[PDB]
Amino acid sequence: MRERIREHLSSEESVGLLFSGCTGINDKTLGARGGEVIMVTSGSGMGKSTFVRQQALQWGTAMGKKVGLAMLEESVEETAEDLIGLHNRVRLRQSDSLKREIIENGKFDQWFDELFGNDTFHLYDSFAEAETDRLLAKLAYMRSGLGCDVIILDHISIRKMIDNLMTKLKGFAKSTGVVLVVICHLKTDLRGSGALRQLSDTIIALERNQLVLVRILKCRFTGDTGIAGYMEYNKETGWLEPSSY
Amino acid sequence: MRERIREHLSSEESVGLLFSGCTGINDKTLGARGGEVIMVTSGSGMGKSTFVRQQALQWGTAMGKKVGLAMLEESVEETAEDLIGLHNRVRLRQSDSLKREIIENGKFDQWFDELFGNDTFHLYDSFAEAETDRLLAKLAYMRSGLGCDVIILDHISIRKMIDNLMTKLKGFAKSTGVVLVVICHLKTDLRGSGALRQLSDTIIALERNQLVLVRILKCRFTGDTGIAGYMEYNKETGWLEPSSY
Amino acid sequence: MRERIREHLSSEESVGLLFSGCTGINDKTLGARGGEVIMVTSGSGMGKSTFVRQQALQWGTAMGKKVGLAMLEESVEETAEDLIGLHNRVRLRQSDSLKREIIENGKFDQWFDELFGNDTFHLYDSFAEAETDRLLAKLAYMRSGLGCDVIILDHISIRKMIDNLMTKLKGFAKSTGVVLVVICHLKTDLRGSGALRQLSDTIIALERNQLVLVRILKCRFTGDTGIAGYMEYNKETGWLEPSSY
Amino acid sequence: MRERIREHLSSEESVGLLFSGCTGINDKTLGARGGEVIMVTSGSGMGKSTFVRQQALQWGTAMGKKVGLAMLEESVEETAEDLIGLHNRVRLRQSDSLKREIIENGKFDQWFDELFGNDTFHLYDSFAEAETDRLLAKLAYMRSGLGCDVIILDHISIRKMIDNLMTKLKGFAKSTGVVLVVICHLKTDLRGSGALRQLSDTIIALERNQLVLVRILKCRFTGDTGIAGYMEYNKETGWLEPSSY
Amino acid sequence: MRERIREHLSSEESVGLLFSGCTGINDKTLGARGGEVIMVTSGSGMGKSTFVRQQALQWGTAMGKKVGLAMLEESVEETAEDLIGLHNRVRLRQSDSLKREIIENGKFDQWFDELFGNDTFHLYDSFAEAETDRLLAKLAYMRSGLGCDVIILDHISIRKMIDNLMTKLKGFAKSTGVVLVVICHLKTDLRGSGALRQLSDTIIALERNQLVLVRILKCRFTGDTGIAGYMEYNKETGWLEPSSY
Amino acid sequence: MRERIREHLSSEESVGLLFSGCTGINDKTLGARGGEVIMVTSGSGMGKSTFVRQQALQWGTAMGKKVGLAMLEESVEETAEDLIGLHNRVRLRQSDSLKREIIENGKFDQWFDELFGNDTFHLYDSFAEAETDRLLAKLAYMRSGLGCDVIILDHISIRKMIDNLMTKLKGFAKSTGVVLVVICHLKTDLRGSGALRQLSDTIIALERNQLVLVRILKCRFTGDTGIAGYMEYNKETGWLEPSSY
Ligand SMILES: Cc1cn([C@H]2C[C@H](O)[C@@H](COP(=O)(O)OP(=O)(O)OP(=O)(O)O)O2)c(=O)[nH]c1=O
Ligand SMILES: Cc1cn([C@H]2C[C@H](O)[C@@H](COP(=O)(O)OP(=O)(O)OP(=O)(O)O)O2)c(=O)[nH]c1=O
Ligand SMILES: Cc1cn([C@H]2C[C@H](O)[C@@H](COP(=O)(O)OP(=O)(O)OP(=O)(O)O)O2)c(=O)[nH]c1=O
Ligand SMILES: Cc1cn([C@H]2C[C@H](O)[C@@H](COP(=O)(O)OP(=O)(O)OP(=O)(O)O)O2)c(=O)[nH]c1=O
Ligand SMILES: Cc1cn([C@H]2C[C@H](O)[C@@H](COP(=O)(O)OP(=O)(O)OP(=O)(O)O)O2)c(=O)[nH]c1=O
Ligand SMILES: Cc1cn([C@H]2C[C@H](O)[C@@H](COP(=O)(O)OP(=O)(O)OP(=O)(O)O)O2)c(=O)[nH]c1=O
Repeated sequence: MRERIREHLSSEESVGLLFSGCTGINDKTLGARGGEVIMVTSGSGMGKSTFVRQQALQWGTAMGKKVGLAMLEESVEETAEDLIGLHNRVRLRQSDSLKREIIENGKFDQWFDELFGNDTFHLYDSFAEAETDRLLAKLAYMRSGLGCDVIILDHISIRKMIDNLMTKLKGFAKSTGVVLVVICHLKTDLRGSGALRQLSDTIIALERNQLVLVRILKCRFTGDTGIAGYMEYNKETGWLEPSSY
Repeated sequence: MRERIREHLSSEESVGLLFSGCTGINDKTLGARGGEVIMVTSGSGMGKSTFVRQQALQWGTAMGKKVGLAMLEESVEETAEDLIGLHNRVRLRQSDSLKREIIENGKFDQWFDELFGNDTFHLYDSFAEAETDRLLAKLAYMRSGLGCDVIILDHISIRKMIDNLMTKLKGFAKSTGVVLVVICHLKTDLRGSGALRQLSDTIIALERNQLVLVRILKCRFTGDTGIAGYMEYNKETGWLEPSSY
Repeated sequence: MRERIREHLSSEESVGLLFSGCTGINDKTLGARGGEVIMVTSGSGMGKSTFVRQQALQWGTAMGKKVGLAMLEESVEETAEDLIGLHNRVRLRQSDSLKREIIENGKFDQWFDELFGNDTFHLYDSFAEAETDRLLAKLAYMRSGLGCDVIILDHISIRKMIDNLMTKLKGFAKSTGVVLVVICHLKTDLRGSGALRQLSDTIIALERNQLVLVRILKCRFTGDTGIAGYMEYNKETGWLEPSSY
Repeated sequence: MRERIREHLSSEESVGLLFSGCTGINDKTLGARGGEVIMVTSGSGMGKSTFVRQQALQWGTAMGKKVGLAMLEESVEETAEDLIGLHNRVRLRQSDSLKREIIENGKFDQWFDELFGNDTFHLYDSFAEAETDRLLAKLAYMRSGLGCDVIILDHISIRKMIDNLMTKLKGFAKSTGVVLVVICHLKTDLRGSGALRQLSDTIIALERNQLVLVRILKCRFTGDTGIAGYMEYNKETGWLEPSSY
Repeated sequence: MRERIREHLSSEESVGLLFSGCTGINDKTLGARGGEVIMVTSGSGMGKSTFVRQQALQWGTAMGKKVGLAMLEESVEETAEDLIGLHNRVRLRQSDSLKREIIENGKFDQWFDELFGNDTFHLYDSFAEAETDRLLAKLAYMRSGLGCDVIILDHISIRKMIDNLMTKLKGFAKSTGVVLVVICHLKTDLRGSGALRQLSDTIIALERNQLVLVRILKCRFTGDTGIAGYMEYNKETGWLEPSSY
Repeated sequence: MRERIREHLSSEESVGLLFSGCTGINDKTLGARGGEVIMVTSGSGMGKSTFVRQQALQWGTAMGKKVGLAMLEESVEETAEDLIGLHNRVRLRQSDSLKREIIENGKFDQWFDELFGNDTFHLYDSFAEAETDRLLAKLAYMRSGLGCDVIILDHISIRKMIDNLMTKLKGFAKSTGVVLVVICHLKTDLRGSGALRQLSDTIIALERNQLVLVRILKCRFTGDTGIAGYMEYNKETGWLEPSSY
């Protein structure tokens, strides 16, 4: 047992992929570990995607990880546009001028390669179809075929479709060891559903004004729950910034 | 993806129909885009119609757009009287004298043609009936038949009638691409209802003394919320003017 | 529409029954129109009845209108005594001498006929009962049977009794087209209640020393709010006079 | 109505019990009428009791009225001593000599009968208890049993005790028609309380040096407010005298 | 009978193994007696294992008892890691640093012997198989072969598998006299099942925030039910502490 | 018939052995009559034995009756321990201290004689065997040989064993005239079985929290059914007390 415990002790990965922008989030969660399902939820337009996109950007950019992004709702161009702006600390969607200037400028192309030139980000859309298996098959490919370290499922809104999917999702993450982050629409802990709350390893909720409050609704590994801290959205750069609240 | 993003970038219309009279409204919203539902709300007699009528006037007059106006509460003559006065910076309803003077003067007729002579404004009333489909059918006609760029629904007060209508309205706007502005009576964000808040793309609220404060309660496209600025109602011209508050 | 607007323009009555004694009141309200409910409120003993009685006197006396007066609190003799004095610029209630002198003098009778001789004023009391319908039935009779142009309800103090009554009152005024002035006891805009503020077309508030300030809390038709002006109560004649404040 | 108004006119009592010592008080109030509650207030030691006692003396002495005096704070002997001195234009309480001289002199007894010999004054004390009903029952007896025309409640200082009492007091005065004068301690109009200000028909306030200023804070019947005049306290006779201020 | 009762009285063990960390738990239960089945239940991640592990630690450490721990879900290394940390008031699983530091430090080995050096704790895993008898045979061995005073079954979630097992478990405890604590997952009293509630001698439920509330759902021996008290989880030491709620 | 009815009237015993601790139980049942079978049922650990033991104590102690107690489940020492504690308003089983203190104290012996010194209570156990006749023979002996007035059968849980036994029990009670109280385990009226419900003359059910509610499910003699009242268990004395629910 002794030797058995020892190697067990020296082989265990407690700290996963560290989160960014929110001082305290890593304290209460110790980052994202492989095989876990992170659920990021909140009200519509409350900043779910931004937050996740930001994590994706850092992970694939600074942590040198391969990030797959599966979009159920929006298109790849939309997602790409968002990452490019984010990466360049500008909001392409808000500036008809910038979009136009950047294309003739040659900065678009320069920006495109400086981000997707490498084999780091894998964006997939067209899952418009309500079939889970079709979805799991693509996810499994992103993992195995493209070697994605992290897979972001954007998004899901609260039957078996969700129940069974959540159970399939959790199964896929646990067996492969990839980090699966799922974005779910909440229209508190109960605000979700059975499997949603149950299968998810860590649940993060963003709250706003009615500055974003980052609440850790659940973290199996750590058990440390409560509010991790606050973030301040930069309307000019589109980045969620750490706050002094 | 590259070419896919590029054309996507160069084909996207971020800035819609610009609003008028309130310095800052366009900052936080970037105007009214086609396919979106703009909700303008506030207390009764707080200036909702005036504000909307003003936007209508400029859109159809200066922006060279076709504006359809569907009145649920008041008559076409009433609406026409309002636009004519507005257009002529006078308040016809307040002056028994002006009304009388303008008719024999010949200015009425001159005013009438100089405004409705063209095929720009389309006023429709008699929707007194509480039937949605009867209403949607007329709206669809204003869009297709009369080629209206903007449709103003005046008005609605806070069931399914509103819920289902809001969902029908939003469906009609999104599929056709017309700009649908709806005026709703509020007797804050919650001050409305589910679909009311949910389906509406941009929600504008006017506040007064208890000078009008223009608050942007919600803007999906931009996410930029808060107070856009102030306006000053001209009791002599009936126009809401930009303020130096 | 053109012809439709025209006749609409030449048929609309913007200026109603003009008020008296307060320079500016007509500016911000354009008088009292038929079908509207005018609410006159203020603190107890602040001059509500006097003000209304004065308007009644002029309307029925100079404007050649038929005025019905329904008193909930006081008796007809009391009301008559007040009008007679007012009409004769003397305060009967304050002078035991005058009352006595006028009766033997023969001036009482001369005063009585010179005021009520004609079919212009209709005073009704004994509504001591808290039943609305009993009240509405009498009002409707004053309108139809006695052809009253203006009906003054004196008085009401701030449930459904008031809520439902206000809604019944407003219904009666709107459908008949009579001018209904209601006197309400306030123990600002909120100082009242839902229907009270809501159904009332124009709300006038009198303010005193803690010379009477005439504040226009609300005017649907005009929207012109604020203080209309000042009046000076004549302790010798009992008349509220226009001031030079 | 005519005959109805006439008799109404010839039966109405405008002028009540006239006040004394202050030239102008009767002008702005027309005296004390039966069924009304007169409130006399001011700072402690400002001359409230003296003023009231003086009115009592004249009413019961010259006006040939029956005056009941209910003392909550002091004793009957104290009150009697005060009236006797007042009546004899001397201050018994200030002169150990006079008190002693008057008793052996035989003037005490002569003074006692010449004042209380008759059935005009009714002094009652021992209401030390904070029970209203116990108090109302005594008051009602003074009215009915002893036929008191005027009842003076001395005193009250500013809950429901006061609120409910004021409402009970006003009820008792209105239904019986007695004149009820209440002395209240003020530690302006607001200086009192709800019912205090509300139920009281006439409110008199005495002001001094920081010669007594007599201010009429409120008079329902007349509406005539403001300062009625000035009085000059005679430190030798204890009488408040009319002034030439 | 007398002598029969006497010795009966002087031979009966009312107070069993005292619990720790929760002031009041022993009051309502009088500890854990041999032959009884203690059921500790609550929601997943609510602190069941910690609580039980803590009791185990004290029993085997301070009470000088032999504690067998049978883990159905997790491994021995995991369990050992937990006890070692607990014993050393540190959370090994949360600190990649501590784990690493402790191994080279030599503190691991020192910690290992200072806890398992003796023959006090007996950890057994690999019961992954759903066979009861295979399970009962191991338990019986832990009792007889290893002389375990207390056996902790971790864990069971709510057929006959549970029904029959619960009946086998209770049979084993009653006949041997060992103290059997079973941890069951609850997804109130009914929240369990027939045998679960029936065979269990004492049922403890932990409740948290939607500080841990310790509720005694059932205690045959004592009958004393209700909430025993509160505990406060120390996120730094991993120990559940007694509270001042 | 007359004389026949008369003596019949004057010889009939309507009121039996009165129950204790529950205000109302005697109202709806009129006590326990000889020849009747009282069934006391409820959930396990719901207080059946306590309740019955209490009745036994009072009957044999205060009513001067001879009470036989036949225990099927537990031993005589256990039963004796319970009665002694009950009799001394202490819970011997819960206090290892008291048990020990009382024995050396000499209070045990004093307690033993002061309760069983006399020939009032007859406790019999060892009926562990499932034979009815063996059981009936002992019961018959307790009646005839020991002259027991009341016999308590503790206990029975819900075939013919119960059916035939219930029929034998009822036969024994009816023919001898003893009062037979039987305690049955219920795992409403139907909650039992044929003979159980049928042969039993009076059925009492205790209900608790999911303070004990005493429900009279059946009373042949009286027919008066429903809830008799409430009792409050004293965790310190072990006595069920009458409540103020
Ligand atoms: C957090 C935040 C978001 N936003 C904007 C950016 C986007 O245009 C918009 C939505 O942000 P998202 O990140 O898309 O929010 P969401 O993912 O919760 O929304 P949905 O229900 O649509 O999936 O709001 C702000 O303008 N300010 C802010 O502080
Ligand atoms: C904003 C404003 C309005 N108004 C007047 C103009 C109109 O006669 C009246 C109502 O303005 P509207 O524009 O009709 O206000 P609304 O649409 O919120 O009202 P409703 O509940 O009746 O639909 O108020 C002013 O007088 N001053 C002002 O500053
Ligand atoms: C305005 C005014 C009123 N008054 C007097 C006239 C009346 O006797 C008395 C009340 O005037 P009212 O016109 O009766 O005042 P009101 O209608 O607000 O009162 P209520 O609560 O009793 O219904 O006040 C003055 O003496 N001076 C003034 O300046
Ligand atoms: C008015 C006045 C009163 N006084 C004296 C007479 C009395 O001894 C004393 C109080 O007069 P009071 O009439 O008792 O005054 P008050 O009723 O307001 O007082 P309290 O709070 O005690 O009830 O003051 C003067 O000496 N000079 C004056 O000018
Ligand atoms: C009670 C408590 C537990 N925890 C953590 C410690 C662990 O990592 C995690 C689970 O505690 P456990 O003791 O494992 O809870 P459990 O046994 O009820 O759970 P399961 O369903 O998984 O068998 O929660 C806290 O972080 N804070 C607390 O206050
Ligand atoms: C009624 C009651 C019982 N008890 C306890 C006393 C005993 O130790 C235990 C059982 O009471 P019993 O009187 O034995 O209950 P029962 O006869 O229905 O049970 P069984 O199925 O075991 O035959 O419960 C309380 O602690 N509180 C109470 O309020």
